[PDB]
Amino acid sequence: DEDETTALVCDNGSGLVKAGFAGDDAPRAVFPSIVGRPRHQGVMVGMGQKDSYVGDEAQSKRGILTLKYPIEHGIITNWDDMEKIWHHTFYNELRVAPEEHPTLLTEAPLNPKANREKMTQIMFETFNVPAMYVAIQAVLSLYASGRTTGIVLDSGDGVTHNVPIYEGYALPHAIMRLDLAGRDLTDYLMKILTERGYSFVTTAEREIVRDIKEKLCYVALDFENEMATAASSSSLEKSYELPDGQVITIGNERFRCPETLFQPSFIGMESAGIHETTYNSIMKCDIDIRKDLYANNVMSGGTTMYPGIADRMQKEITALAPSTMKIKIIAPPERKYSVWIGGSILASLSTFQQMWITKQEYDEAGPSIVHRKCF
Amino acid sequence: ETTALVCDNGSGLVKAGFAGDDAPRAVFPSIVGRPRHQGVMVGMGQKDSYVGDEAQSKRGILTLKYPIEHGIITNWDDMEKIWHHTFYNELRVAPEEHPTLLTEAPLNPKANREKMTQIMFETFNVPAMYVAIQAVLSLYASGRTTGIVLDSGDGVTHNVPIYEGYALPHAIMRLDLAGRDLTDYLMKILTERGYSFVTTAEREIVRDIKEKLCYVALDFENEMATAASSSSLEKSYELPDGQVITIGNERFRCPETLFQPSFIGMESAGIHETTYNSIMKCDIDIRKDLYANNVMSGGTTMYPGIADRMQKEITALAPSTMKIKIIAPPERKYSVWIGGSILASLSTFQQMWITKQEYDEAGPSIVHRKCF
Amino acid sequence: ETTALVCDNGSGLVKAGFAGDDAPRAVFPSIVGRPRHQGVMVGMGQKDSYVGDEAQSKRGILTLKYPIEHGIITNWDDMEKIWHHTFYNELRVAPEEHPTLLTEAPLNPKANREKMTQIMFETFNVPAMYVAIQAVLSLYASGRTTGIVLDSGDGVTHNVPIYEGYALPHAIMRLDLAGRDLTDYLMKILTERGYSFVTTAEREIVRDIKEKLCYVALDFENEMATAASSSSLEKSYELPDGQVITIGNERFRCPETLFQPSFIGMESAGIHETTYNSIMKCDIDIRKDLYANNVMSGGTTMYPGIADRMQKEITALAPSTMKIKIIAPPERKYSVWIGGSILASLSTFQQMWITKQEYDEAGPSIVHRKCF
Amino acid sequence: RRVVRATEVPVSWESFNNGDCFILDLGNNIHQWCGSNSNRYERLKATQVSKGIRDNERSGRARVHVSEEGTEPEA
Ligand SMILES: Nc1ncnc2c1ncn2[C@@H]1O[C@H](COP(=O)(O)OP(=O)(O)OP(=O)(O)O)[C@@H](O)[C@H]1O
Ligand SMILES: Nc1ncnc2c1ncn2[C@@H]1O[C@H](COP(=O)(O)OP(=O)(O)OP(=O)(O)O)[C@@H](O)[C@H]1O
Ligand SMILES: Nc1ncnc2c1ncn2[C@@H]1O[C@H](COP(=O)(O)OP(=O)(O)O)[C@@H](O)[C@H]1O
Ligand SMILES: [Ca+2]
Ligand SMILES: [Ca+2]
Ligand SMILES: [Ca+2]
Ligand SMILES: [Ca+2]
Repeated sequence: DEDETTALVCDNGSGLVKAGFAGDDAPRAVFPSIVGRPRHQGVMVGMGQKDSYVGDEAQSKRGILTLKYPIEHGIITNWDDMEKIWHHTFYNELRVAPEEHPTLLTEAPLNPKANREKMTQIMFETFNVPAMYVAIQAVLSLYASGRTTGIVLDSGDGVTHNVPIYEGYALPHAIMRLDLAGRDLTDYLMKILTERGYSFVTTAEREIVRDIKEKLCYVALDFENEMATAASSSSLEKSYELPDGQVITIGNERFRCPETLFQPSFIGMESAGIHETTYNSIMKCDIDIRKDLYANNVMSGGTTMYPGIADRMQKEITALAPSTMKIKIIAPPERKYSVWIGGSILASLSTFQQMWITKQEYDEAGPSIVHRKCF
Repeated sequence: ETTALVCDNGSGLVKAGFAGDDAPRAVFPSIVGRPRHQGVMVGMGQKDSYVGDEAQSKRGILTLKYPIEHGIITNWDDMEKIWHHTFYNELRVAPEEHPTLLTEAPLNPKANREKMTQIMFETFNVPAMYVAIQAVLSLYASGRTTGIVLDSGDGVTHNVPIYEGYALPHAIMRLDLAGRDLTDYLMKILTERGYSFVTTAEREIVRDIKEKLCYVALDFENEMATAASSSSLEKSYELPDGQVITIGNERFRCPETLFQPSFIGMESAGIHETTYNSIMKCDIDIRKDLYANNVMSGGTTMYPGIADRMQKEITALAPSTMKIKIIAPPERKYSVWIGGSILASLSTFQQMWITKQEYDEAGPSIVHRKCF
Repeated sequence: ETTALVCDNGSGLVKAGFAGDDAPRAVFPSIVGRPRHQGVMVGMGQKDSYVGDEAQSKRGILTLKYPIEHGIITNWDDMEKIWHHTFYNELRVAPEEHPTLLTEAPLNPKANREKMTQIMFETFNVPAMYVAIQAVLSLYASGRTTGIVLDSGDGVTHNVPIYEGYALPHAIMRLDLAGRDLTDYLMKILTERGYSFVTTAEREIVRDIKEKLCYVALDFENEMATAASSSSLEKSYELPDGQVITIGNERFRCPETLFQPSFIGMESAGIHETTYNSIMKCDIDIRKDLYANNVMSGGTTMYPGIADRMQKEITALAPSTMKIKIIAPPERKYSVWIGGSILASLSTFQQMWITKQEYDEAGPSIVHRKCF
Repeated sequence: RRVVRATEVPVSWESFNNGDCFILDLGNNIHQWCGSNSNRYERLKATQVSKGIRDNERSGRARVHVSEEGTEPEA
């Protein structure tokens, strides 16, 4: 079997942070990665008025705060706020000292190098962990499914990337990355809600539009027939309740928002959809391995949690591929946390103990050890 | 009395002009642009298809498509748009008066030759036409009749041996990476410095960065060591949004994909040993001058230091009992056009034209018996 | 009590099994693969060297090297890997119990024989060993004691005259083209249809196209005429990506390189008249039987119509006062193994083994005096 | 759960349960059937046993198929 360990897995994704222990089946702390700062005059002295709020309490008091995401499309921008986020997830959520626990972290492919040196520098100098490893999210998602052969479409809040892996060997020349994910879908939904007269400008309103996107939007099987159905009748309209008591209704905007994933020309990008990105990701691989990669399409991330996206994906890949091929798409119900589940697997494997970047290796080699060890 | 035209249809850079000139009159990239947003300001010169350098000017509001890919014509209506834009807008001539010379890649399929014949005779109504090869005009521009030609343009790279002024079809080989794949690899290896380029509009900017700041390292590992240790080779570029990028060790790593295709995951051979693989396939008697005449042509031979690195790499794995020299003229990016302009302007070329009435009672099959 | 092993080490297809059997137990290609990308799925049984049909299965993500080239052992460590995969993985037996019979190419250098003896006796610790020749064992497979053998496998083509059950070393001749060069020729003549195969991974796909769809034309020029005029012989093939290619005149042009070597440029003779050249080098009085036993062997004799074309080409240029027949059994691609199985199972073969203790007080030199 | 093992079971639909994983061996075709309630470690063990029984017993002369509920092939 696999030996025990005291490692931590902390998926530091763009919208959410999922932190927990290696070997467990579910991450212990799931909370959105925001830092809130007050934009109003505090006239009541006392009662612990903090200068900054982090985590779920920043979601609780979001009306009187401006909220900032330090991660923007995978790249960490504000290191102080994201350092405050790791301090909150080490000390307040898990309630563990990082000095006697190795830490596994996640990162999208084709990020800049300086993210990896700065991540190494704040993990080794500030918290003083004894070990570190950083891994690709889609590799971890393919660890979650239990397969080895397949293409993983991992789509978080900032990054949507296609990674094909045949057997154990990834193909780095076929790695596709597109900056089209839940942030841009939320912003496009905020744009098209003005067609019914509902205005949303602030960051708490952006959180409310994120909630309505999670709760009502769905992927249509065919866009023009669904548009004709929505124009002809009124059965597709559904209602939603604001926290102040106002009630809104939405019709075609349920399915116009995720259609940006399949047609990015709505938000002005001439890059093609995720189905053609998957298709030419398969086509950039050499000729012998297309057969297995068609039948093992794996989706992961919260952005793949729309209903009906698998049928539209099956129809578009079945249209693009030749007709003799069988195309199978794997959409497990636990695909939101699959990056963390594969992280718990990879931290729990017995082979992995001779790939930890130790303290003395960092001390002898600088922050540049991580590019020679990880990936 | 009339003047012939030379039109070298490159895969990403088309050249055109009049015969008997020392330089091509128009050099412009072979693209077709189409608009991607709605034109709300009507009656102000909006077109449904921008073609040529005009599409390169307003490339931000367009999507670009290359009609020729990998040296082979694929989209034909866009190629008709390219020929119309050469004849009417660039050269500003009527096609009915002037004969036209065309160049094609080696090992061109016959159907493409017939289709170029059919649209050149029917649509534009030319009086004369002829089709030649890139590599033979490159060798004629060098003033030689026997030698190896490495034509590395934007789509494909070709190694063509030529003996007694004719190619050897058994030993011509096509290695399919060129400046498009170098541009895509530089697009890959600028992400780690935080600079993001994704769409086809900024691909031309990465091509300009590749043209202005690249060089072939004579030895790779000590160059990487000096790039890692010092900062004497790190240099800046000014993007047209005003932001200034800086590039260090990626200046020389991107030319090295020609010598190492495994950088882009291609399992095929590097550029130095495929010429060796071509030259063993030739006959044993004719190698002695064939090693001596190393003709380089194409725009991707314009890197500084590619000739000395090529000399080192051939001299390493060839036997040491013979002398290797490589020639590289400064005009080698236009040498196909120079060979065509010498060939069209001769006193023996008027009988080699394919006239209109010869096309009439033979159809598009007389090109199979006259351009050989 | 124990059973002997027969292991025919082909240049691109190695056969193995137990003595006394009517077919070899394992047929698999002699290919050693090495990975070309980095393994990010750690701990999941990733290997630094994939060998055999396992390398053929995951052939996209590997670079493939042949340890035997042209019937001669060159890379010895990979050849030991072929032996380790053959004994331990394929046959699933320990070499310490079973005697082993090997096959060698004709006119093998003696140092290769000594090293085959040394890695059989030291590394695997066999109790008995013997080496034998491909062509005479094919003649014993034909049930004859006198005849010519055209053994044309994947590396070379051998023409061996045998009289009174022994070869005649002045008259064995070698012609260096076989199905590997036919695969490279078919790789060349699919480029005109627009299909590109450039790396070693898809070379077996082209080999499968050659195996499934090829035939020998009895007459070539009329077959050109019917292929150019009609399209009755054009057939489709299904690539494992799902693209469907279509093959016309290239189905039968690929066998014709054997009869016309100038299709791929070397100046040597075709397969039909080199047998005439070999049989003129023999003595006169033997030739009355020596023409009559035309033993065909090797996997490149599997083409339909090779026997009728062989009969026609021999009957054209031999004198007309003598009858010619061509024999081709259906099991001639395995005939070397069938000969090894019958020779290893004899009642007189126990004294011809080279035992371990005979190797100990003689070293690696006793193989010359006993395998003779 | 931790010490995952394989056991030969007779070929019938009644032997199947949703909580474990199954490997159907039919010569040149090897089918991997995963339960809906099956966990991570026996899925990894099923994949490892599948690649082992392809590449060692059959030496790569097989094709490994992975399937779950509702996507059972015709074999
Ligand atoms: N100084 C330079 N350094 C590097 N690359 C250059 C330079 N000048 C031009 N190029 C590249 O050369 C290519 C075009 O050269 P050229 O005009 O010889 O090709 P072409 O005729 O279009 O191609 P092909 O022969 O494949 O049809 C482009 O990729 C361009 O970026
Ligand atoms: N049906 C077929 N049609 C065409 N070619 C075939 C066919 N079957 C096998 N071959 C070819 O025959 C060759 C293998 O034959 P064989 O096993 O006799 O060779 P070998 O023993 O490896 O070679 P060598 O005698 O040079 O050592 C390969 O080139 C293979 O492509
Ligand atoms: N049920 C749902 N329907 C649609 N979108 C969802 C759903 N659940 C989560 N999402 C989207 O997934 C994004 C975050 O997904 P996840 O990958 O789990 O976090 P991260 O992107 O931080 O790694 C959010 O932006 C949210 O919009
Ligand atoms: Ca994520
Ligand atoms: Ca050119
Ligand atoms: Ca053989
Ligand atoms: Ca169970």
